[PDB]
Amino acid sequence: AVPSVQTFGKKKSATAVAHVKAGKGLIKVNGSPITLVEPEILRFKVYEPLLLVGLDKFSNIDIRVRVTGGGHVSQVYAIRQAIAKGLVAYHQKYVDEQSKNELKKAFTSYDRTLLIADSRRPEPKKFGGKGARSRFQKSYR
Amino acid sequence: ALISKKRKLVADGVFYAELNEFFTRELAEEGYSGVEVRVTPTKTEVIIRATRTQDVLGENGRRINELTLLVQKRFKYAPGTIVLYAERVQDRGLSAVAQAESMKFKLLNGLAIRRAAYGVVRYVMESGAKGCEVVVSGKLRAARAKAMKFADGFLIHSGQPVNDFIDTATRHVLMRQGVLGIKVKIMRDPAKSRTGPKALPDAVTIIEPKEEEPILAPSVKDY
Amino acid sequence: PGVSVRDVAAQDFINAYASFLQRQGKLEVPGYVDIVKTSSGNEMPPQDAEGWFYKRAASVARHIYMRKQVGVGKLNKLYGGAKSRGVRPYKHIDASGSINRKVLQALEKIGIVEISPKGGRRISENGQRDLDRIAAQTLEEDE
Amino acid sequence: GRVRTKTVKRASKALIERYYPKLTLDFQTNKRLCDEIATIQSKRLRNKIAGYTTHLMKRIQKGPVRG
Amino acid sequence: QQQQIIKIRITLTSTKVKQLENVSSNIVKNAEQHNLVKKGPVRLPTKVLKISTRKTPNGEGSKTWETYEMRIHKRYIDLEAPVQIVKRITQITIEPGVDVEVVVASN
RNA sequence: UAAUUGCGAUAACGAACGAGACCUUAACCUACUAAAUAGUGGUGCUAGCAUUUGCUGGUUAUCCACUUCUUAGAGGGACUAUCGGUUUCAAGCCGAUGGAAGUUUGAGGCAAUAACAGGUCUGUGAUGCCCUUAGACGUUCUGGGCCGCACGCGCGCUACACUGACGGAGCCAGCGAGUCUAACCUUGGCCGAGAGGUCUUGGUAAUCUUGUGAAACUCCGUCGUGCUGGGGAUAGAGCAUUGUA
Repeated sequence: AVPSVQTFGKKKSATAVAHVKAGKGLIKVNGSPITLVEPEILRFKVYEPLLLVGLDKFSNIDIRVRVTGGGHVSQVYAIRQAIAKGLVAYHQKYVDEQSKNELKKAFTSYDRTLLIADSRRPEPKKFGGKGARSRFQKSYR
Repeated sequence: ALISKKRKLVADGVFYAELNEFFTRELAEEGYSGVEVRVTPTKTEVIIRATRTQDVLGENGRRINELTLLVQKRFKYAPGTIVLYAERVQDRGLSAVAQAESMKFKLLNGLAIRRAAYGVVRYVMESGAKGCEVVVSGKLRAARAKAMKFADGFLIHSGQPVNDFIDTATRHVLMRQGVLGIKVKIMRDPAKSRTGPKALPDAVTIIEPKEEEPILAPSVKDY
Repeated sequence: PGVSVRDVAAQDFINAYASFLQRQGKLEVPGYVDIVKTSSGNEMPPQDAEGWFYKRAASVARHIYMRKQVGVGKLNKLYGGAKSRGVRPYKHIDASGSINRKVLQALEKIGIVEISPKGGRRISENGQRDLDRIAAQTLEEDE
Repeated sequence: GRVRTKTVKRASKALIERYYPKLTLDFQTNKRLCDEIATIQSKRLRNKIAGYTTHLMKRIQKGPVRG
Repeated sequence: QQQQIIKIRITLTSTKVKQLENVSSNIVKNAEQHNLVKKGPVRLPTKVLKISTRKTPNGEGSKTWETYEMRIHKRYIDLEAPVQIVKRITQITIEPGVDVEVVVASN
């Protein structure tokens, strides 16, 4: 058997856990599920990628994260990569890898640099100034 | 929820800070070098480092016992916990503070400045460091103000990987004319360091190639 | 036949609880309502002149079941309003304690929340009952 | 910008000048070869030198160079 | 009746970790010597000690600043073993740190 | 080119400091493998949309396993790496790329010789000189002022709703902070619209405060065309806290 696989990272205000243990299809991130979530305000990011793969896609995948995080837009940007991971992993290790790779090559130009390593952060604040790069105004004579 | 540790991890710092400051203040005539302390069960393994250990030892009870009693009463330990004992110095000519106090005495005993000044750096380069310099501020005549200096060998300053093998010794002297300040920063060899990064980042070395082989057909012999 | 795993909605739930508890009149409001300013950091008092107590009751009920524990300090700090503090940068400041104390006492008199270990109080066995049979199915048939 | 200093070119010269006939054009293989051979304390130079070495190897393969 | 169970938490004061690896190797060896079940060490986040100050005796002139930090780490390990082997680290092979601190910690 | 960074005929040759090299932080590995401090599964399962044992409170030696939720304790991180143009065709430089990245991968630290009559005798208990040392410029206790204002000068918050509030929905994630010569964090209960008296894990911090529980932002109704949820300068009463005052 396998106790736990490894994967984790840091969103702009959320973190990730390798708690994707064995399930039977359903997907729920305990804060914005697929079934009973109802935001009906900004669903473009879920209308975009779920076109020609299948709508149910509940076979043997289940994102079951005990902990949680996020802010006001980190959550939408986190469920974005969550559904990306779900779609790719549902076809990688269960449905045929032919289906996975053809679906990926179809969805080539839809991962807006979603495969990069986590290196997107703001900058620290430089001293002697008000903002980050901004500097205080001088006192000429 | 029983939650405090920065109150004591910094006490560990300020402890030997104050101690080595007091030692630099008191142990002048010896030519002091420094300390090193380790924490163990009911015995703080403390060591001082010295070049004239016989003087500070005295007649096995002239100074060490009273130093132990001083450090005892400073904190109210149990007499028997602390254990203050000296230790011989390796590379005696390399202790920057030692050479600084040496030059201090060579100045205060009434000797010409430049003679002993180049003498001590010649001596340490003979001992075999990588390089060293010396600078002295203040005045050396009925004059305004000057800053004499000189060096030999090679010197580097600066970046991150200089701090490991560069030394520092900035000291003062209170003469009849006015306060003067000397500074020395001896740079020791990198190869004989035996601790930490040996080679410089600038440095680089390439091992030698292999051996040569003529044609040598497979086999035609009697066996 | 009961509450699902996570059946939830927002403003419809709030208005439903409000209009449902309006015609009951079993809240037993204290009496000093509609004089307070809701916080020590409000710009002006409420303008409805009749309500908002019910709305805050519905609000706290809209996550007494969503979350395990609860706290009066947490409920105040949730909407510790921003003070228009004169010629000064604004700052958030905690809400009124009396309003939350009294609405919590009224909810306890009704029997929704009960003192319990692991911090203060907790949604009651009446909450278990109503998410089982009565309030779950009532909200199902109402929406 | 993408410009090299003294010591990298010096190391490249002294490296090829005793190991011409090895170190294939692949940059990762050049990396592993220089790691096996030399001991470059500057761990970033250990990877920087490989690019210039393979560049000079491409140059000599195209044709002779000066010096 | 010897060979008991304690699940004792023992403290230690240092900052490096190679001594901890040596101690774990030694206790794993002594536990394998008489088939005793091991226990993993403690693990915690790092830390930083910010002290913002000026770079001048008097505050005239420029407005530079300075900060520096530390990373000292006392540790404590949770070992399941009896007293006769708990007391062996400070005795057998004395080196800087490879010791044992007497303390009760099982409730 | 970031450059005394390199190419180069060269009365130059061979070396040093600076540059650079270097350290810190934002970085992935299905690992060497780690922590009842995040806590994890089959939780044996127990009260919760049923002929959907997975979780909601949790079983404080609940399993074989522990990092899978932080981390480095480490180590490999991944460089002009290919095409075009482009100059003794060598330095070097712009586009196309698959991709951790492609002004130096971003930013910070580290700083050359020679100087300034630059600031600091008010950090010194570091001092050369003179002054004071018994009617004290030494030190200590009571009270004022350093916040005083006819007038100018230099930072910074509020302001001219229409792109401005009230009841609510996100309180979730982020670098900090807290004692055996005892006063720091506040949890739910009570009257409290600024404090106050409770008992709580609290003084060797992923454990408790804060699950690091802010506002910014949007809509259900009420708010309008100004001097109304743009104004709050300047003043008058009252309830209070800290501190000997």
